[PDB]
Amino acid sequence: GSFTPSGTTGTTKLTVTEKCQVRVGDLTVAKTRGQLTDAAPIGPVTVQALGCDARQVALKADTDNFEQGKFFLISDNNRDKLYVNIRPTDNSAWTTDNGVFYKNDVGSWGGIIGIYVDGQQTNTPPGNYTLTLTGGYWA
Amino acid sequence: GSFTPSGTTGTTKLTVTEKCQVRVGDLTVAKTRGQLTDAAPIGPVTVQALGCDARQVALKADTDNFEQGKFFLISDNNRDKLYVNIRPTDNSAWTTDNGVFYKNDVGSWGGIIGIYVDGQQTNTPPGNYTLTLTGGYWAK
Amino acid sequence: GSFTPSGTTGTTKLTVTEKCQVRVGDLTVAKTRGQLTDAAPIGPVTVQALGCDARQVALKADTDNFEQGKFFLISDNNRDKLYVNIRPTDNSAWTTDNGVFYKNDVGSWGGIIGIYVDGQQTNTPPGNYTLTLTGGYWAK
Repeated sequence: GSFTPSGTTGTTKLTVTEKCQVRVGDLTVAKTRGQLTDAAPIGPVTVQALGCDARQVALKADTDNFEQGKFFLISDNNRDKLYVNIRPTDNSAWTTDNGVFYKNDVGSWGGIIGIYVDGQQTNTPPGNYTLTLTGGYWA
Repeated sequence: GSFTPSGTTGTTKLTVTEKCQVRVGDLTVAKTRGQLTDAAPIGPVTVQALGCDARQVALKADTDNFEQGKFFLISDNNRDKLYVNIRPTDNSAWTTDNGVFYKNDVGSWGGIIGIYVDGQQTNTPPGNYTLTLTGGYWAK
Repeated sequence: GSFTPSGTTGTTKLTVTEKCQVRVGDLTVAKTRGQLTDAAPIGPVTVQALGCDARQVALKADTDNFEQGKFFLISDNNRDKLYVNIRPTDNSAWTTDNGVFYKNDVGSWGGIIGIYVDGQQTNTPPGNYTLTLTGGYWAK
């Protein structure tokens, strides 16, 4: 099948720091690299489909947020990666296919996707990281 | 005539989708392409001029948002256009000149500019569209 | 010594206009060029350090925001500078070193850094100016 973009885009942001951490300006979600242990939560992403009674709901990551079957937040330097797993909170069945995370069943799903650290990465370089997901459907 | 940039910039954004629409994250302005009917409102843009008692208030569209006396929101990839009309909500008269929408008389105008779909465009490709307007003043 | 980025980034923005000023869309920080008098405030920057009991808290300006021990907001096109002084409100001692503004003492400082116009610059060209500061620490 293939992804058809049809929806809005959610960006999950995380600033990764060392132990001595200097917050400058507006409050922003930050973690020290020591907090990037396996399964550590990064954040939730709300998803609400409508008009999808006969389509499989899908999310597509930006090109700089995936490599084959793996997802990652990408540093603002465009290089450094923070690998993550993406999981619905209702434990419904989804499939990953080259940047696309799509629901196995048709229907206008409403849910919450959690983004978690995939494998211990406590040596991740400091930086401002982002994962960008766009709604659509899989056919 | 010429436009002098002097003010701030308003960005009008719209995400166009198909009927099966998947909203991800925070609520943002989205429409299905079927909702892109003639005169459908894209959004308001508030304008307030100060110190322009002797100048003609003006809004300049970004280069990528105008051509041939026509304004349009443009997709993120610069390819796809969504043509619009730009209209103040009061009785005031304005002129379009090469990407600049300027008021026909001088004065520190304040008001609401509506951006509307110009001609039914229900086949617009899904994507993120933007129209950027910068305040300033115009003169011949 | 040298700077280690470790913290979040604060962006200070200002739109400079002429006397006839046309605000478009949401309110943003704007000043006429005539308001760019000596020491005119551009804005505050809240700073809170944690885990730095043994390091010197530091802010590093983007490469396009510093020169010759001078800091400045820069216009969108990277040409026009608006020189500023950066000063903590508690008048603690800090040092400037090639784009880094670091605290002379060690410790997890919590404070407010004010950004102010350095010398009257009432001829600054209208445009959008930005100063970007990143949190980290200085080490010898």
